[PDB]
Amino acid sequence: HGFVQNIVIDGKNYGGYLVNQYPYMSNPPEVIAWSTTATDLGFVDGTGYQTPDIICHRGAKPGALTAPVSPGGTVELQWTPWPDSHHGPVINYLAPCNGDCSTVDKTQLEFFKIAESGLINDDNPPGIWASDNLIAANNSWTVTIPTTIAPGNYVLRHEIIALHSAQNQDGAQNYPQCINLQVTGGGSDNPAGTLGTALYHDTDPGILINIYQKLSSYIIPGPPLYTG
Ligand SMILES: *[C@@H]1O[C@H](CO)[C@@H](O)[C@H](O)[C@H]1NC(C)=O
Ligand SMILES: O=C(CO)CO
Ligand SMILES: [Cl-]
Ligand SMILES: [Cl-]
Ligand SMILES: [Cu+2]
Repeated sequence: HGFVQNIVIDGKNYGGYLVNQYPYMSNPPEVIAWSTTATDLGFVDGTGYQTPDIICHRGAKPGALTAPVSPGGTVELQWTPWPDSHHGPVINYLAPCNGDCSTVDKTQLEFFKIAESGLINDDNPPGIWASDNLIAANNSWTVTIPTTIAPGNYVLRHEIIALHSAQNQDGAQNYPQCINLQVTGGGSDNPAGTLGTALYHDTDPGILINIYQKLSSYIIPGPPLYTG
């Protein structure tokens, strides 16, 4: 359980969608982060992978604001403290807005994977995962926006999948957090995109999995990494 509380770009903080404060207001502020209804700080499980909730979390609506990123620039997402028990991959996707991200129909977004990290070491099962790397970085993740993609407005969909209950059907816990970016630079690629509702299925080999046994490999879920 947790959420993204802050985003660092170009030497400043963009405040996140503080899901334990803003939902409790009739007049919340404008941010780059999407609003959600996930006030339990929880997850979308396999029962929701083909509902709109998987796209940018439960009841999500676009952020009003969009943050500019320098060409090949970094986006640092700062989480609430991630529990060590919640072992799993950290995955990052972009989808183009083809206009202002604030007015997009989330159900039409087509995501391409720009980064993935999974099982890092398995010397002592359940081992050390991308989520443990995030904890070791003081609950921060660094995303480099590719230089080879077409610039424009994009949704960044940044996600932890916790696997501590993933040996039973619909036990994996997805934690997607979306923010609006203005990608800048000289790139041209328009990568093949996947609908949010086709990213994951509740029987995928990296989703329905017992992490407590020795693993020889881990197949990171979702469509193939874009490498440009
Ligand atoms: C994170 O930073 C704090 C100090 O602000 C430090 O005490 C702590 O050990 C750091 N955590 C890790 C895992 O490096
Ligand atoms: O999430 C869990 C308890 O915190 C296990 O399913
Ligand atoms: Cl609730
Ligand atoms: Cl922690
Ligand atoms: Cu949790």
